Amino acid sequence: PEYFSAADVYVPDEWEVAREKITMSRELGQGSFGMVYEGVAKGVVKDEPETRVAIKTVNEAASMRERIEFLNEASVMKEFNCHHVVRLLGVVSQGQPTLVIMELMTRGDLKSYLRSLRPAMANNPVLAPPSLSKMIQMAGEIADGMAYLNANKFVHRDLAARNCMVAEDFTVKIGDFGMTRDIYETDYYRKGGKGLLPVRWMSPESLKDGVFTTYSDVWSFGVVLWEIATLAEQPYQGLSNEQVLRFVMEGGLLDKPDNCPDMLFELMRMCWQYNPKMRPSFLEIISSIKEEMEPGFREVSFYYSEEN
Repeated sequence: PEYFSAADVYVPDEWEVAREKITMSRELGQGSFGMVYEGVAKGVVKDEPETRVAIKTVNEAASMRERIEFLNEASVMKEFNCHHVVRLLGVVSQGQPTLVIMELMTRGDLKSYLRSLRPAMANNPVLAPPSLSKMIQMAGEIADGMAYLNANKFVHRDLAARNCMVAEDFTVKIGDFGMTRDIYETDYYRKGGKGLLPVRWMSPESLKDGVFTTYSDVWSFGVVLWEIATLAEQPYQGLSNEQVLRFVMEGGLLDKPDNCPDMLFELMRMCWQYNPKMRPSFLEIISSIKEEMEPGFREVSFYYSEEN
């Protein structure tokens, strides 16, 4: 809705947390709306006196409209309950700065995580790249979070490794808004001279017609798999953003990464079917690899839940 829309207001509800129950520990990095911190919050998790959390803030210099948009975005997550999607824990809409309390993902974003693995292997011959089993586990976790979102009628539009997060126990989850690292702004292009678009992750139809659907999210998922298999190299390395636009719309595809397991590349190719409807749904993707997932997946996934 644009012509007739919701008002720019935020009504405090059960998600409101008293600032007295929060403490700031240290800075994590600049987010889209403002500095993000790591901290502690009391009474946000059942049977847990205190919880380590991520705290997103809104720059004190932002307009009231921007503070409202911030809260608006957080509110969308109030209805989410998926192990593979970073969880909203609370909101502080009174006083300054405005804050959103989120589940802490101690290992950061997946792109940064993947890139940090290369130098470690280069320094110790004992280490080897992530096994097929580990890559499949990540694939299923990401696919599960996306299947959950799609089931609730939501599309991502910017699915990429930089927007997936890694937990303390290495579980990968779909990240929350305004967390993309500043250094990855280079992953976006002013297509046609308009807004910033993640062209190297976009489907042919998104590039050509400007439409995004669950089908296009699946296309991006394919690119995320490619990122996992390449330890986050830049897709279409030898092409400028403009060249990528043409290459992909004309049916071009990313090359199979070196040493990439056959089954992983085959999944990529299915995610990159030119015709959107020919791509598998996230549920179909999971069904094709569920036998290779960790036993614990059956217990925490949306896939095996009663909601599916």
